[PDB]
Amino acid sequence: RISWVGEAVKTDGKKSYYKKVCIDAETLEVGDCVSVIPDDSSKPLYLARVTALWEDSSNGQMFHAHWFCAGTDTVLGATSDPLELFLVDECEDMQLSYIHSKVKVIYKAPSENWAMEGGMDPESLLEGDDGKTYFYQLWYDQDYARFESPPKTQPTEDNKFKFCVSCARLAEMRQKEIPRVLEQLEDLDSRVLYYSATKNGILYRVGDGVYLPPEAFTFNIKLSSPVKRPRKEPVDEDLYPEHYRKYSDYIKGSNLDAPEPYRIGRIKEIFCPKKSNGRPNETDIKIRVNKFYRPENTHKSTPASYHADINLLYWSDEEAVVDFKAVQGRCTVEYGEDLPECVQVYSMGGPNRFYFLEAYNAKSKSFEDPPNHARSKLPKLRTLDVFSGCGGLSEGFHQAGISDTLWAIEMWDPAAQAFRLNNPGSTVFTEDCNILLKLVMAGETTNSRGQRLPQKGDVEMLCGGPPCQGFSGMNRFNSRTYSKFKNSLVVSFLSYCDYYRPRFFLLENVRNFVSFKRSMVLKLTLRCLVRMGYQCTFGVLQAGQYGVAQTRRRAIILAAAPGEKLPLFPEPLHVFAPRACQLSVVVDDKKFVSNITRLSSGPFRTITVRDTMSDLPEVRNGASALEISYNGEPQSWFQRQLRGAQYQPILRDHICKDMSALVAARMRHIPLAPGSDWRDLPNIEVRLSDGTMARKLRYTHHDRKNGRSSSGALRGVCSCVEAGKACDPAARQFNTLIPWCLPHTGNRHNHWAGLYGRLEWDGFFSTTVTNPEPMGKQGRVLHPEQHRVVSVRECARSQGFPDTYRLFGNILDKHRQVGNAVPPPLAKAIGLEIKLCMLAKA
DNA sequence: GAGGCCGCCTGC
DNA sequence: GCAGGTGGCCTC
Ligand SMILES: CCc1c(C#N)c(S[C@@H](C(N)=O)c2ccccc2)nc(N2CCC(N)CC2)c1C#N
Ligand SMILES: [Zn+2]
Ligand SMILES: [Zn+2]
Repeated sequence: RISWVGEAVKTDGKKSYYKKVCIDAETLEVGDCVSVIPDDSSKPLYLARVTALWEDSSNGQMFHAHWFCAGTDTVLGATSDPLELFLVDECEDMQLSYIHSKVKVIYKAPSENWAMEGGMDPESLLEGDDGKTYFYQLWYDQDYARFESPPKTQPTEDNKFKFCVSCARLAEMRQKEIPRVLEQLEDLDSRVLYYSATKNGILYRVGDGVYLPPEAFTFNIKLSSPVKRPRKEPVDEDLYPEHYRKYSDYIKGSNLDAPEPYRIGRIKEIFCPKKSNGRPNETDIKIRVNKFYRPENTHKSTPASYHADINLLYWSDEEAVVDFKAVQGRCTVEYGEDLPECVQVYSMGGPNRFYFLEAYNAKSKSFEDPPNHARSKLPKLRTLDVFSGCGGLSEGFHQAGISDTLWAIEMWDPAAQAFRLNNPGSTVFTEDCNILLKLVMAGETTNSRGQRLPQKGDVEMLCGGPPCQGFSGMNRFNSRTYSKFKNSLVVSFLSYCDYYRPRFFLLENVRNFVSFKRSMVLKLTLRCLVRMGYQCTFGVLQAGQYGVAQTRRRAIILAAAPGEKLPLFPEPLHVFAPRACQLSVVVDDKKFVSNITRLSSGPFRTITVRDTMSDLPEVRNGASALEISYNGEPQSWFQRQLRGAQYQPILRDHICKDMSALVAARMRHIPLAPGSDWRDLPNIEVRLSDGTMARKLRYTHHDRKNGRSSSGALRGVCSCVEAGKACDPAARQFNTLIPWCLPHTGNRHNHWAGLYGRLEWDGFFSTTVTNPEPMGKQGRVLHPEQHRVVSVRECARSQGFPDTYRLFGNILDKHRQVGNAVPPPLAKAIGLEIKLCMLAKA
């Protein structure tokens, strides 16, 4: 019933291989695809390509199965084409008895004309199926949710009869995962030194720079012990009655829990211990490095980093021995005086670049010169930016050097004007993108303004952030919400992608884009891209990890045309508060992460509010002067970068809103200490600038949950503080310095922590929003010391805008332009990944 | 036009 | 229970 076809081609040990076999009516050669029934008959069939056939002398006839992955098993889930399979690196040997049948599985290769085949309607993108036999077009990575073009690994001349792409690639992966040694330098008594070694695909030579975790070594400088603030001192509970609502010690925006950045070492010796016979123990690779001092690591503590470049190091003669496995990555560390180009052109010329000028001696606590033994393009993509705003994303991409935004669609006119101001020679459309795409599809050349419409082939990269009004909830889709989504700007954007078929595609959105409607918006977006034939993936980035003093998690969908390389997500550059760095995403109770490997540390120190705005001159509440004096040079590396090279005699848009007299009193009665907000307000009468009065907040009801003051006073300001009693309108009080509504509903809003909250110089911004309001959602918008709301220029700094980036409109328009924008440092990191792909194209 | 006011859901 | 994430709507 099961019989071989011929004699054996190769017999090794207990196995004997054959090329063709016969099962009960059928003949199978290596290369055919088959089906296998799981032990659970309710689960669907498994499908695999046979890669080898043989017989084991103690178990019987065997074959090697390289499994396919059903589309429902990918992140696409139920939205997958019911007949679409995906190549995966999964395989196993299995008895031929498990084979159920032979199935036809076709490879649907994109045509040479793929770029012109777009134009299918949203319904055909969302729900259209292929309508043929089993087919695959893409390889799938399950831990990163990456759909990519199938690998082109070639078969051996000695291992062709039994070759398996999956086995070959898994062996490649393991062999690059294990660290090895290379050209052997010199034999010593106790160890043997090498000139080079390799780890995770990176080549480390003697003299290269290594990233190490902060635990890898310590410095000879005594890390002088700071003092955590003693227990919260008791305050006058009748003067600051709401202070009791600060029983949590957690400070929003604080960097007290932010990790330390990497240690930087220079490889002095790569070496292995010798076995007693003299041969090296090459499974135990050690390295000897010279400790580099960051400025903040010298006897001058943290303040030494306020002015220094973020990549400035101090050479030292201290040394350390660590395990090679501890190396977190390679980096360049150059002596500045020997550098061919200037220090700025160097630092801006590539990743992981550090330089040193002086040398640090901890024993002497002095800076001297380092010993002598310490010495030794391509065309931009034409880009269409949909829902551009003032152009933060386009600016970041331009800074990466990959894009010229030739076309932008922005319906809000002041943001369109700002994008024009910053991007002359780009065509900015203010029409509905649906109207534009329909005009293009109808054969139109120009819009009603005379502007030339982008045609197929003009658009080489497509990026944008589409709003998600109507379906931004978590509840499941119904008919109404699904219709609103099918007629949505997200789907319109995908239609743009399908029509123009650019080389690269980026959808940016709020973090929760990945969870909307039980992750259905995400799943349908990926489904559309796959239906177009794109390679694609998704992930969540934290903008603060790329060089801004702000927590801003954004969702990122990346797509790359067939023939391209699918970009990686950018590795974090700066350490950041870990609680602001939850980037994982759960889809159908499966956890996906990105390719990011820097989880606990990083190469650059975190950017603080001090780095962001310590150089801006003091202004009053309601500052309106559009052009003022900086009153001095930039102070931090970040300020030098954003102010730029050419000297700027004018500081622009350092204006603030003119909050009312009551709000101004409140603000100037918020303490300057970190973590201060409305709960530290005093309960006093105060006369306002308009001569009116602000009265005490009187406590009129017993909150049995929160109790009473140390003086015995009540803590409720309304009858609703009782069990089921409703709001007595007479209990509402007006023109109180302590706003009445915050104690009124604070028990169910985490005591409205952060409202009327000050920023911290050592800390970061909460998410920069379109209109900073101290009693709104994100109400931590007060200046660290000045009695005002954060300014437009300060918000721009928190978003990482260059100071020369022109805005447009009134102050609320400009706040909104800044708030809506993608932080250019984040956009630039993504763009550099895209550039990697552009450079590494076959 | 600007300020007071403040639900519902999720991950832990 | 705590922290985070989403602005909009009466009202004068
Ligand atoms: C934290 C303060 C707050 C916010 C905020 N940020 C909202 S955003 C909500 C809406 N406003 O529609 C919305 C939902 C979906 C999309 C866009 C906006 N909503 C709040 N609620 C007050 C009573 C209102 N009827 C609605 C619920 C509160 C509070 N407190
Ligand atoms: Zn295999
Ligand atoms: Zn009430």
